[PDB]
Amino acid sequence: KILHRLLQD
Amino acid sequence: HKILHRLLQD
Amino acid sequence: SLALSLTADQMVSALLDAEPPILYSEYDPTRPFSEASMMGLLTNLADRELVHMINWAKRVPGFVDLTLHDQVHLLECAWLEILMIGLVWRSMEHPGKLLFAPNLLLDRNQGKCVEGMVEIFDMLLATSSRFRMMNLQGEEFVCLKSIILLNSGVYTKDHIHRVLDKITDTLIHLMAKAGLTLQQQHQRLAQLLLILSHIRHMSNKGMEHLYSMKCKNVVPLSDLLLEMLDAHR
Amino acid sequence: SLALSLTADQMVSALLDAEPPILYSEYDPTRPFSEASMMGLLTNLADRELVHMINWAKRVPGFVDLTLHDQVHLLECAWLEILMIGLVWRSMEHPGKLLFAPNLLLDRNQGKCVEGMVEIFDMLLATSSRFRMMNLQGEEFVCLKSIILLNSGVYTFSLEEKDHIHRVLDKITDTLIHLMAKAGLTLQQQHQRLAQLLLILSHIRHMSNKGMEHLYSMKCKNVVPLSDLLLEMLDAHR
Ligand SMILES: COC(=O)CC1CCC(=C(c2ccc(O)cc2)c2ccc(O)cc2)CC1
Ligand SMILES: COC(=O)CC1CCC(=C(c2ccc(O)cc2)c2ccc(O)cc2)CC1
Repeated sequence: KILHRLLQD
Repeated sequence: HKILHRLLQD
Repeated sequence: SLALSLTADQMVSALLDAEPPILYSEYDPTRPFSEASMMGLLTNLADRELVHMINWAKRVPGFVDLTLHDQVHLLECAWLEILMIGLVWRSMEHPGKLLFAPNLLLDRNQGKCVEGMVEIFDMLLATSSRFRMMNLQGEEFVCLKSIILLNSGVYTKDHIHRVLDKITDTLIHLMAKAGLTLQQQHQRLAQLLLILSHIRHMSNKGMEHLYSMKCKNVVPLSDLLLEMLDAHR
Repeated sequence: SLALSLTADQMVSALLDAEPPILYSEYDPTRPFSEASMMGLLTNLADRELVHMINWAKRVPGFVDLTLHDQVHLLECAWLEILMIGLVWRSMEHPGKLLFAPNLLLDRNQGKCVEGMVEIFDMLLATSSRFRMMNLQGEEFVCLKSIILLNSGVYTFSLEEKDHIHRVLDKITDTLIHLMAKAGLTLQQQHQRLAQLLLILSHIRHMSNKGMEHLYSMKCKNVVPLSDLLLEMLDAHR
């Protein structure tokens, strides 16, 4: 989940 | 044409 | 155009009096639970509802002023949205249920018959629950449904936008009478119109699923419904 | 929450400061356009825009208060909507043209490269012309864009996280009205303009859905390399 990673930081 | 045509003017 | 001379109350009474009746589904079966049976009942119901919608649209203030071809475009563009907001409206006093007809009350479990129906059902139920918590009134509902009719196909026009502003004035007038403050008025107005974005979404998603039904040739839909379908492609 | 305690002006400046940059596209005016290159440029562009949108969404008031899983859902739901309203905003002062990038200015004739694209392009053009006639303000645009982010996926989630989102949405509605009141609009004009703006969102949703199903079709038609992030955004709509 790329979107999930980029949202964390 | 369309059935909708007929129903709009009846 | 006569529609612009109308007062807020004249606008409300005109819309309320133009309301289509609540049709019944085909009585009896086995309480659906098959793909062809359920889609058959829904298609039959929708086809009969379309006839009333067309006559309802002609009574919506300003719709008669449009070109016949423009009338065709707006209806072809918004017919499933109008059906859905009606279904959602009827399903208000029935939490967790979708009142397609008084003798056809469905829940999400009964949507497992058709692929992708549970998803749409959940969105419809969510909209109905949203209407309920907002305590949507009938006077507000008929304004929203008329807005959908005139707005959904306008970008695909000065008169329509003038009529749209007129309905906006009517909505505000309805809320002002309900004792809502100036802040509560524009907030509720926004809340109602944002739901229309979701009704659009459900219609788009719901439309696609009607395509795959037509290609599968599972249910004999009418030529009218087929022409309303072809227009979205 | 801090978003609920933000004044109207504080809300505007916050959204304005959080604005993502206008990215350039890889585009060679010398190179011949094909129905795989031009889609490739838009795909390459949108993919880079997504990275800025994600960080932009973080700075949208109330968005960080939400669960990470709901942040994913909202963005998966409205990413093409936000891209499109951005595109439409940039293309306002270019009648009959879509400014995908400062170096990528397209009209309907060049949209014929791809099938079904010209219908999307005309709808985008109409939305842009609509914004132009309304004389949409930047302060209003950033409000609308933030509304899309929070609203588009709120009915597809006893979490009670929905209540906070609606509370923020109401605050943004208060912001819009405050803007129109400062522009010298009468009370009737305020409610009308507000309604006019939000009805456009219904059309932007329509364009997104139609655009989405056209992105999903050419995904199966391997003619265009969709980026890994973009593919995961497409999977969300199924
Ligand atoms: C995949 O399954 C789904 O998407 C379910 C969805 C439910 C709603 C809908 C329909 C519908 C169903 C079949 C049609 O041919 C025409 C209209 C509908 C019917 C009556 C009504 O008052 C409002 C809408 C469309 C289908
Ligand atoms: C098939 O023809 C079409 O429908 C054209 C449509 C045009 C707009 C759009 C895109 C788009 C195009 C390709 C993608 O992979 C991702 C995003 C877009 C790109 C950037 C931007 O800032 C805003 C939007 C989607 C495509």
